[PDB]
Amino acid sequence: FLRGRAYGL
Amino acid sequence: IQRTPKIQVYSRHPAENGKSNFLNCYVSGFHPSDIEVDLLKNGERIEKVEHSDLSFSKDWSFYLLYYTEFTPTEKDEYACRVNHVTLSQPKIVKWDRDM
Amino acid sequence: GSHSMRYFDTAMSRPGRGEPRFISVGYVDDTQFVRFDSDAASPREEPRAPWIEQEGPEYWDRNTQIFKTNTQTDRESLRILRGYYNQSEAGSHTLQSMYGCDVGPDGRLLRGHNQYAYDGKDYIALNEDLRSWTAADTAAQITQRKWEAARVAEQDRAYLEGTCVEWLRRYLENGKDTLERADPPKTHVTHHPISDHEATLRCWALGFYPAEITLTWQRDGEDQTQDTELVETRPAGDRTFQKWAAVVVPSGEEQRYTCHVQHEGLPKPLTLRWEP
Repeated sequence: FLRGRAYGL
Repeated sequence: IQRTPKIQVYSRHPAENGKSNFLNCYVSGFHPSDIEVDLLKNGERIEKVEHSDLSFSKDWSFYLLYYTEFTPTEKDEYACRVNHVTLSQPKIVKWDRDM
Repeated sequence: GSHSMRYFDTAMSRPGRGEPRFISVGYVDDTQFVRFDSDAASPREEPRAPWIEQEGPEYWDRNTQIFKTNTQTDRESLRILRGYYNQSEAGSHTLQSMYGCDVGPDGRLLRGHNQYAYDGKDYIALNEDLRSWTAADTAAQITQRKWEAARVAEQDRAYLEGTCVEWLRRYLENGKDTLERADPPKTHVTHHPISDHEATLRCWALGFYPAEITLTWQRDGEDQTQDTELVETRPAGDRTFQKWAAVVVPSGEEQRYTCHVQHEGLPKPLTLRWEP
């Protein structure tokens, strides 16, 4: 199940 | 900055003349991801060849498996031809039954 | 035994050729089960993982939505990275990430992972503690500062200890007849002369799963690490893997060499010799 990447680099 | 591909050419099952099999060209350890891979029968490019979905190892280098269904014979010579940014000319690796 | 779930994400810019291509491939152990690709409207289930077919539209709608969000975040991260490294808009760059969890036979978290790379080099990684980051350079220290300010490690930890472990337990139960099955290697030793006084002994391991294996040559019970040529483990294309280890030996000494094979699919290690 995918993880949501809320913050970018 | 760049990593050259390692290349292995081999069959899915031990080769038997007249018996259907899969010819594989595994390319790995390369960076960046763009790569050109051809499977060759008697020096000629095999038109329809399938490939795995782009993935990578723990060290971030990419790998792909290119394959095609085939039937080995005594006279037929198989090979894999690979080109990547790290290579000045395409690299050809021949299929050797015992490799 | 122990199991893992991993996603391998790649975002590659291609100036003049549209928006950066983004791919996310999911694995349970050495079995790929799903692929998301920005070049495709729908995810692709792997035929060798029919257990994922069990998931309903709620699962797919939510995963597709997450992937679209991640596509947006990673495209924005590539733009920001060009700036962090003073790079021009002309070149192609790659952002990779890998994340997931390892569980023991009881299904409990053994460890979590969340690492990133830029142009094939380590950029930032979540440490084993799931609280602190390892920043590879000054650019990644900028990201580390933004992530500590936004408490990102708490959010990633929540996924790794929660969602990751729970979903891995579910995939393992649904695909138990295959994911919990180790296939032992089929082994044999070949012999080819090199010269009138030396010969190569090659120890083969075929048809095994998972990919983890150890092939070693011993001479008189001593590991021949430095003199053994070990190929990289390779996929056969049907779920299984293959590997070989070769050693060049003095002609007439072949019986002093033994190939030792260790694999999950084997109750005890195999010891093989050349059989003329």
